[PDB]
Amino acid sequence: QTLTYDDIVGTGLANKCPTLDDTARGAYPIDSSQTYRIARLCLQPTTFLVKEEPKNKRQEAEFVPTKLVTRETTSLDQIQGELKVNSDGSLTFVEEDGIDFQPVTVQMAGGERIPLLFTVKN
Amino acid sequence: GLPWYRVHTVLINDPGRLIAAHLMHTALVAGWAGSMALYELATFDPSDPVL
Ligand code: CLA
Ligand code: CLA
Ligand code: CLA
Ligand code: CLA
Ligand code: CLA
Ligand SMILES: CCCCCCCCCCCCCCCC(=O)OC[C@H](COP(=O)(O)OC[C@@H](O)CO)OC(=O)CCCCCCCCCCCCCCC
Ligand SMILES: CC1=C(/C=C/C(C)=C/C=C/C(C)=C/C=C/C=C(C)/C=C/C=C(C)/C=C/C2=C(C)CCCC2(C)C)C(C)(C)CCC1
Ligand SMILES: CCCCCCCS[C@@H]1O[C@H](CO)[C@@H](O)[C@H](O)[C@H]1O
Repeated sequence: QTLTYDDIVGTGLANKCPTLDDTARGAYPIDSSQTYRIARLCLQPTTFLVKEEPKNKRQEAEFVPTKLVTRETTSLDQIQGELKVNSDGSLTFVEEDGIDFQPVTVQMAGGERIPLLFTVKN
Repeated sequence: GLPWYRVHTVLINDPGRLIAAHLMHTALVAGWAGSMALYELATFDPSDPVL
């Protein structure tokens, strides 16, 4: 029942991050003496907003919608890194490697194209 | 012969060609409206309806 490449190729699922059941409302214990890592971090963008640039700097600018024109090529995935337990009990993720960038072009109303390097590098 | 300012009077007793002339005029006016709108769209800046 596990899906293979040929089940997935061309469907768009390859650009989608995994989801968890609605039953996944638990808790993962952290032992401050154990070391941890994130074996896989996946980020799937669903919305790109671009801040408009107004002529009068008194007017507050807003984020407007855009149309993605570079197809299902946007997600960051296979990202891994150390997950530190800090002395105050907080956790710090330190990204080390992975597919941690995607060039993306979105288009504003009126046709202006906005390329960006969607990323979480370092 | 007809002087230059009377050439179109040949339509007076020709209903079919009068319709043809009226059709042609209608085509030119509708074509102007389309051309005019396209030219405006090529020049219109939509980014500031305030100023
Ligand atoms: C609505 C427009 C229109 C229509 C439906 C008619 C219809 C008619 N004309 Mg008339 N005519 C018109 C406008 C029109 N004319 C204009 C503007 C002029 C001055 C040039 C004339 C001068 C004229 C003469 C001398 C004669 C007719 C005649 C006739 C009849 C036969 C067709 C013909 O020979 O045309 C003639 C051909 C034209 C008028 C072509 C006009 C070209 C225009 C001015 C330029 C268009 C070029 C291009 C598309 C745009 C340039 C843009 C620029 C930025 C480069 C027919 C009833 C004939 C007739 O039956 O007489 C008894 C005839 O001898 N017309
Ligand atoms: C619906 C409006 C309309 C219609 C269907 C007509 C139709 C006619 N007119 Mg009349 N006329 C009109 C309005 C109209 N006119 C208006 C508003 C005026 C005052 C300007 C006149 C003054 C007038 C005179 C003094 C005469 C006519 C004559 C005629 C007859 C022959 C025209 C001809 O062959 O010209 C051919 C025209 C050309 C070959 C070139 C004309 C070029 C003009 C001057 C400049 C360019 C015009 C431009 C291309 C068009 C855009 C127009 C738009 C902005 C309105 C024909 C029945 C004649 C007649 O009675 O014959 C027996 C005649 O002597 N008309
Ligand atoms: C009862 C049916 C009927 C209908 C529906 C019309 C309608 C029209 N006639 Mg009139 N007419 C009629 C009876 C009718 N007439 C009779 C019995 C006579 C005596 C023979 C006339 C003599 C007459 C003359 C001399 C002229 C008209 C013109 C016009 C048109 C002016 C508006 C225009 O061009 O808009 C712009 C056009 C549109 C928005 C397109 C509309 C969709 C079209 C009508 C589809 C055409 C398909 C159809 C199968 C073709 C035949 C149409 C015909 C039955 C009217 C309009 C379509 C004028 C004209 O044709 O100018 C260009 C014109 O000069 N009529
Ligand atoms: C209600 C609206 C309306 C009316 C009543 C008319 C009426 C007329 N148009 Mg049409 N036209 C219209 C809207 C209208 N137009 C629109 C919105 C467009 C798109 C821009 C046109 C584009 C158009 C074209 C291309 C032509 C007409 C022509 C005509 C004339 C055909 C009958 C004729 O033989 O006159 C005889 C001519 C006259 C009576 C002369 C009228 C003079 C007008 C009123 C002022 C022009 C003065 C001055 C010389 C203009 C210089 C322009 C120059 C610098 C380029 C008639 C006067 C045709 C024409 O004039 O054929 C000769 C013609 O070729 N019209
Ligand atoms: C299905 C047909 C259709 C439709 C839905 C449209 C729709 C449109 N037109 Mg186009 N057009 C058409 C056919 C059509 N057009 C045809 C056949 C021509 C060539 C004649 C044009 C030439 C044209 C031009 C030149 C322009 C448009 C424009 C427009 C836009 C503004 C309309 C407007 O302000 O009208 C206003 C309409 C009136 C004020 C109607 C006046 C009616 C008079 C008063 C009637 C008087 C006689 C009547 C018999 C009296 C008795 C009435 C009785 C009830 C008592 C709108 C998108 C405008 C635009 O934005 O272009 C991009 C524009 O400039 N159209
Ligand atoms: C065909 C209709 C054209 C009329 C256009 C009139 C526009 C002026 C406004 C009305 C003034 C009224 C005076 C009427 C006086 C009057 O009643 O005349 C009436 C006359 C017809 O009268 P008749 O049938 O009795 O003819 C008398 C002839 O035998 C002459 O002797 O009409 C004309 O002459 C039409 C030509 C005028 C043309 C004027 C010059 C137009 C040139 C335009 C230049 C365009 C350049 C374009 C660049 C791209
Ligand atoms: C065929 C066909 C087709 C096509 C069509 C087309 C493409 C059309 C176009 C059309 C057009 C594109 C048109 C245009 C027109 C224009 C006009 C008509 C103009 C006129 C002008 C005038 C008249 C002016 C005058 C003046 C001057 C010049 C100066 C100032 C003053 C005054 C204003 C007086 C199709 C595909 C649909 C299909 C079916 C068949
Ligand atoms: C009916 C033929 C239409 C041909 C042109 C249709 C494109 S639509 C065109 O697109 C541009 C870029 O997005 C805009 O800047 C402009 O406002 C708009 O009119």
